[PDB]
Amino acid sequence: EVKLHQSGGGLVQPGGFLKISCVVSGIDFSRYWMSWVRRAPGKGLEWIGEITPDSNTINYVPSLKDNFGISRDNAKNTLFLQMTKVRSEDTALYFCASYYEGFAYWGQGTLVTVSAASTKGPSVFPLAPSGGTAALGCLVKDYFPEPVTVSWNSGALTSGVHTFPAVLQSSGLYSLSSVVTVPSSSLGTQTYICNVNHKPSNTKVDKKVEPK
Amino acid sequence: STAPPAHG
Amino acid sequence: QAVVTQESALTTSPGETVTLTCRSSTGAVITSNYANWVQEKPDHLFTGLIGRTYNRVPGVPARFSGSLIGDKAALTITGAQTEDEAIYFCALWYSNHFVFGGGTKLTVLKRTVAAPSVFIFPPSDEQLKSGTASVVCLLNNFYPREAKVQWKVDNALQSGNSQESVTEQDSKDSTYSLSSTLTLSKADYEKHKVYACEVTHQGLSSPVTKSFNR
Repeated sequence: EVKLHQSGGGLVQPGGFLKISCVVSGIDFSRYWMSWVRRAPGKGLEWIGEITPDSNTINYVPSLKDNFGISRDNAKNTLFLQMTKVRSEDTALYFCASYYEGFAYWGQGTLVTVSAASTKGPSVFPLAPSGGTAALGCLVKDYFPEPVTVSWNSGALTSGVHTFPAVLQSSGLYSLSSVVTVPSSSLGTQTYICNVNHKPSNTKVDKKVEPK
Repeated sequence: STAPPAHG
Repeated sequence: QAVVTQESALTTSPGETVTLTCRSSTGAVITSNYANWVQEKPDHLFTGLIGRTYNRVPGVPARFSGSLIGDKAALTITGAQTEDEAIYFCALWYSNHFVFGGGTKLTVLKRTVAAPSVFIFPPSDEQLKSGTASVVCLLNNFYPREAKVQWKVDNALQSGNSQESVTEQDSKDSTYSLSSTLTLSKADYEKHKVYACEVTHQGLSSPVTKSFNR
């Protein structure tokens, strides 16, 4: 049983700093090269750097060497990643890995969100329906932080509902859509309401979504 | 003895 | 500053052979690029498969193998399994750092191909009152995951003003849904007349366009 246990991360303001840790059990940590990578939507996997058992080789991709720093404490079986002067584009899931022929063991990941946003409730806008299947939904726009919950008709409508993962916008705020498909012959006769909750702002909204 | 790295 | 290039997506069927390739912008891939392959399954489950071009990570099944093919590195999967449907990243070594390619979405057909149903939503009057305009394109219930969504405004190709979001693969029918949202200021939205999303997918003979006139 090999465990790479990550901790740290969370929300950081642009220009701020954060240190992430990765504690290794089940292998002899002092035998292993260690690496940091990050995963972000639309940005694939990016290799940040690596460090030898004795710390005397620390390699970085050149574009990240200025504001990322990798270190380790073999006595405490711990790998660290320091980031300074962070920017919104550094928002990502950060992963520690250990080498054995390839990238053999992986941590569970640490989310780092870089945003200057204040806590803010969403605006809820209808995506109005306009064949035999009609799509409708609501756009849950410009809220912070995560999460929001969305239901349809107070939970009585679940078939065909798709609530998408939120996207972090360049503003530092999140936006999300929830959609449902219904019979086109049912528009008008049946009422469709999306129920949106954002607890950090004490926002609860019910939005009726009308055909036109 | 060390674990083999992902590159030479 | 080197760029590592992979196929965007490949489709195979259970039991077949598929080869994924990895190209370097610097020239031919050579053994001193120590090609690595990493698999990403859902829930960000990463598995190292190959290091140093040829070497399996301990415990990796024999059906995964590494090679060089022409000027590229390659990962071959023999006897492909539906569990092998995943994203595959290659990484090349450039003296003192790795660079990952963009990843290949591998489909191992679990079912017949399903083209998306496409719907477009103009901005609501309520959103316009707030000074912004979002146009939402919905692709519903499609498989494979690979799909291209392009925005055209008055027949002008859009760049940099849209974001995409995708559901997890449906556990019962293997399909995905996707939203593509074009976000403009109200002022910019009113500069234009026709809004269209164009959708390409292997289940569609020709691209599908949904549009409206402001």
